[PDB]
Amino acid sequence: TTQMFHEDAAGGWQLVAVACLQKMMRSSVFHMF
Repeated sequence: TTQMFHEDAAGGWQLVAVACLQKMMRSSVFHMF
């Protein structure tokens, strides 16, 4: 689901792609702790 078709403001069919704690809680250091 990297990209999806969606109507834009004008024209269409653009196919666009698709917080410290959020960045840290995937860290391996947190898992070790």
